[PDB]
Amino acid sequence: MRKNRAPKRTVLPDPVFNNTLVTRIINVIMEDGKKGLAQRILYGAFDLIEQRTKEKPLTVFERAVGNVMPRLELRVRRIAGSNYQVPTEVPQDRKIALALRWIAMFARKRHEKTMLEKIANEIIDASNNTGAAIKKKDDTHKMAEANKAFAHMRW
Amino acid sequence: PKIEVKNDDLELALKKFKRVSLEIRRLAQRHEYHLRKGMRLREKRKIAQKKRRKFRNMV
Amino acid sequence: NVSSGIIHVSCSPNNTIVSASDPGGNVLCWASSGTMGFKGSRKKTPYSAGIAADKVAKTVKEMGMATVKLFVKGTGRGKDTAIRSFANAGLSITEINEKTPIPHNGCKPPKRPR
RNA sequence: AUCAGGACAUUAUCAUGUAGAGAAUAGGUAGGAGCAAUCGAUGCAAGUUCGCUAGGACUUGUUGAUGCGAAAGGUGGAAUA
RNA sequence: GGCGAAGGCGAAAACUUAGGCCAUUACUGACGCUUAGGCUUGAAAGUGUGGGGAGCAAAUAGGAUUAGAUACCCUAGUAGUCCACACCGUAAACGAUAGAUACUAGCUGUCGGGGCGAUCCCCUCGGUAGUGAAGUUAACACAUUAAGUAUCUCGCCUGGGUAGUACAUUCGCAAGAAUGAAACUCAAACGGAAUUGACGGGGACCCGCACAAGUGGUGGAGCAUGUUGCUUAAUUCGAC
RNA sequence: GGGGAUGUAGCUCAACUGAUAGAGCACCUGAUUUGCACUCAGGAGGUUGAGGGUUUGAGACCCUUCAUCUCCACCA
RNA sequence: GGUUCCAUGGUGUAGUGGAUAACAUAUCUCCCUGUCACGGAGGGGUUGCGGGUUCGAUUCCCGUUGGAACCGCCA
Ligand SMILES: [Mg+2]
Ligand SMILES: [Mg+2]
Ligand SMILES: [Mg+2]
Ligand SMILES: [Mg+2]
Ligand SMILES: [Mg+2]
Ligand SMILES: [Mg+2]
Ligand SMILES: [Mg+2]
Ligand SMILES: [Mg+2]
Ligand SMILES: [Mg+2]
Ligand SMILES: [Mg+2]
Ligand SMILES: [Mg+2]
Ligand SMILES: [Mg+2]
Ligand SMILES: [Mg+2]
Ligand SMILES: [Mg+2]
Ligand SMILES: [Mg+2]
Ligand SMILES: [Mg+2]
Ligand SMILES: [Mg+2]
Ligand SMILES: [Mg+2]
Repeated sequence: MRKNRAPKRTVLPDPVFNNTLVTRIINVIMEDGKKGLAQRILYGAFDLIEQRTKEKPLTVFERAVGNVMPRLELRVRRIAGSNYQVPTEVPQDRKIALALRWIAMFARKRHEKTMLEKIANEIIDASNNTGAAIKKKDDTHKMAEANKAFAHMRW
Repeated sequence: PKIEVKNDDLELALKKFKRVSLEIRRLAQRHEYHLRKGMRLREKRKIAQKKRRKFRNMV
Repeated sequence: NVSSGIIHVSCSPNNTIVSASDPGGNVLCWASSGTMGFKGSRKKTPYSAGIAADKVAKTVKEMGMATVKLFVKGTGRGKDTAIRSFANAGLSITEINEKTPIPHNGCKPPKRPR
């Protein structure tokens, strides 16, 4: 009903590790329109990652985020009662987006201390396939596997 | 309604089997519902008219 | 223990049935959407018919037959998914004969729900 | 009177068989501490035993002159001719 | 597409039997059309007696849905649907167009008989359809199978509701059928056709932070402000 | 009185003749509704009645008690 | 006249073997809709009277009201 495809703004290559993805997650943890604050928090977590995992921070971050990243997406389609779901293959741009959105949401709910250490633990906790983001990805995947039958009819 | 596979390929069998089943399904579904005799003649007459008019323009 | 045989595949609009049988009578194994674990409305979806065919195909292939006459039946919706399921299993489909009961104007069918 | 069937008793049939640990299927006791050799080594092939799908013992085929660390060595509740 | 006056008639065969089309150098010589009364037939449902009953399903029972469901859905389920003999005689029994006769452009199909002789196609005589001018109609439309130009005969109509009701009569075992008003009431009628809009849990197409994808909020707490209600001497009036 | 049973989670019942403490429904959160439910994911809930012994070990095997369930005989 | 039963929220009914009172409808507030019904969330409201026993009575006991159900015969 629109017939027009929206444009896309540049993602920008990261300014430190030269890994674009850092800028996206920075904007995701953004609150109150604070570019500065968000950068400080996030970059500080890498210093803790060095101090803790004794490995390169960019490598740990890619291994956590790429692993949390899902494959199937279940789109709600109601006809008469409740909704029968439809599993569809997500594009690559949106693929990365759900992982970053999910990483931040479970980071701001942990029982830990300052979100600096909170988000640091979440990223290190997702590199070993044992965390909160994993369970979410597992749950949506299992629903899709359960709902493999209705995949042929989409709309 | 036997159709031999010929054992040369499989698809060809289903390309003929699709047609055979569709004409088979028409009568199979027809002798599923009871219409009065007047209504039964109406659907028979209805299908013939559709097929006729459609056949006129491809010939 | 038999090389050739018959597999009746009935596809009701509400459910499906796949019966593997000897060239004459005496079915050797059977499977259905209900026995797979699907319940209620999902039993009438072509995907379930393909799933039922895969298990029965696996069971009977370990028993060891090559040539299969496929007696397709019913007027459901997943009438071709089970056929294709056997083909990817690799059994030799020899005939695609159809034996859905057709009447010659015998017995009055039930009333139409409206 | 006869036939067929399974009930439950058997005459008579001996592998079975699965804590960890132990190299091990450990069914319980081999009395014990080396013993078997046409009272026939050893070898690998086929079937079967049952399964704790790893392994088990047994039969058949090769079949011939040293095997048996299941005697002595091993750990274990249970043990090595 | 065919047949029959209509209802209706579709596996195969036998027997009995009805009507129709074409050509007639044959025959009778107006013996023809219509039809009040009368007679015959007349879908399905229903009735009476005796058989039959696989499937289906009024009535009925249960499970659902629902605010309620004596309904739509599902599972059961009797009468009935079937046959023979007796009734009932009503249907949107419709081509919503009584029968008969003569005339009035044309084109495209299709069926049967006859003429020619491969069909196919051409012509003649009829049945059944579509398109179409004069003509008719309020319009839609009919248009050689008329709702056109005319004749014969029969049946029927005279505003709507009361009302196809009531009484009387005839038929019927029964339900009922035929016939059929009035008192009272209204200015019109669930009148006909067509036009412009609106609407549709009717289609087709196209738009907007509409949905979808996100972000931050509101509805929960405290406070500021406005409104409703209540009160008061007044809580000025308006905006809903 | 005699025989046979049982006691395992909040509610019922499996176990397994000795080596797992389980299944289902109730309760709770998540996905999901117009709701009500159905469905789907996760989670807890136990001296395995008590007492004694077996076995290297037990809830189980045995012995004895407590409680309920069954039965199955009855001339004071 | 005699005997048995009952009295619980606004209306229809459960429980309590003394220590405790719920269900539905109805009612109220808020979503819901142009509005209303229906729907959703949340909120609320209870032992006929008397008199004894008990530390404590809706419950246990005896009386007093109201409403029912049974009987009231032989001559
Ligand atoms: Mg039906
Ligand atoms: Mg009839
Ligand atoms: Mg009922
Ligand atoms: Mg039925
Ligand atoms: Mg009847
Ligand atoms: Mg009439
Ligand atoms: Mg016309
Ligand atoms: Mg009048
Ligand atoms: Mg009349
Ligand atoms: Mg009227
Ligand atoms: Mg109009
Ligand atoms: Mg949205
Ligand atoms: Mg507020
Ligand atoms: Mg508030
Ligand atoms: Mg004011
Ligand atoms: Mg005003
Ligand atoms: Mg509101
Ligand atoms: Mg007396």
